Amino acid sequence: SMLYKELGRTGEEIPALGLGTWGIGGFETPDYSRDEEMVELLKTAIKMGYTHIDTAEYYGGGHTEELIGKAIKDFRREDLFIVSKVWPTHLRRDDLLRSLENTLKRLDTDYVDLYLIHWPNPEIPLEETLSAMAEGVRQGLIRYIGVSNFDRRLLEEAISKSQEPIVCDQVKYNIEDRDPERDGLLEFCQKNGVTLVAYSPLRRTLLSEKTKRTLEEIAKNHGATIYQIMLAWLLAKPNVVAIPKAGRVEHLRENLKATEIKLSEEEMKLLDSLG
Ligand SMILES: NC(=O)c1ccc[n+]([C@@H]2O[C@H](COP(=O)([O-])OP(=O)(O)OC[C@H]3O[C@@H](n4cnc5c(N)ncnc54)[C@H](OP(=O)(O)O)[C@@H]3O)[C@@H](O)[C@H]2O)c1
Repeated sequence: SMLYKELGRTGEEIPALGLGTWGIGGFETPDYSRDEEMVELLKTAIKMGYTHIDTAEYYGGGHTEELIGKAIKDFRREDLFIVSKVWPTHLRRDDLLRSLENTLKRLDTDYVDLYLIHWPNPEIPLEETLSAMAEGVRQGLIRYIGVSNFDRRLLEEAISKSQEPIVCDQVKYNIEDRDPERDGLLEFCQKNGVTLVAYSPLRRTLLSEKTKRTLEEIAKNHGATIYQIMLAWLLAKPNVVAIPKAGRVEHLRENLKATEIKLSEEEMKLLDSLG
């Protein structure tokens, strides 16, 4: 079953595995050809306990949110934690509020639980963007705000310009990609009450031979796959949650079992040393 962790300093616990939705209903453009299959996969994921759903206005050109919108109707809205994101072309005040409105129309819901700046746009003042996001919070359209792909220095800047708390920073983090460690970002999050949300937590399964030999030994000792070990490694870290993409039932099932793996201190030190 699903491991839960506190989001930021909110007093609220969320599933420590999110459901990644990139690819569902298309990538950069809408793909309508598998809509029924995709809605059924989303429903199955949610029923298995994947109630934290990660999406974005860019995903499937808006169509990913539309498919999520159909799938969530089989459940109680308040039981779900839905994350969306505004694309860097839309970070000026009027464009952001329009993006938010359109995201809510596609999801067919009255609010998102978490709304993220998807990527920074250096041309648009952060204070403007964050003030627009606070308008959404004040109106009840957003519960919490956060950011994505912000290094430590830009997260610090956002925190200083934001009326609302920044509850998370969603960045790439996995057994080979250690930019958040080298940047001091993970330490900063852990010391300042910010959740680090690791996307591409399996590195899209593209790993080196050296990494693979270490993971194989640990996996064997736990009767697990190398990917379950990669997830357990992230989830062992304070303030870290992960968003795998699992477009099939086998991977949904496997990744959920990873939340039960208890890595030893020496296993953690060996894994830490692979980057
Ligand atoms: N904020 C951002 O800029 C940003 C950027 C990238 C991604 N994201 C979010 O993070 C999610 C994850 O990103 P990602 O797709 O790059 O990362 P990922 O989870 O590291 O890689 C996904 C790949 O791993 C496979 N997989 C999943 N579980 C597996 C298992 N147990 N065994 C073997 N293979 C497995 C999937 O295959 P199947 O699908 O066939 O199971 C898929 O090909 C995205 O959907 C998105 O929601 C956010």
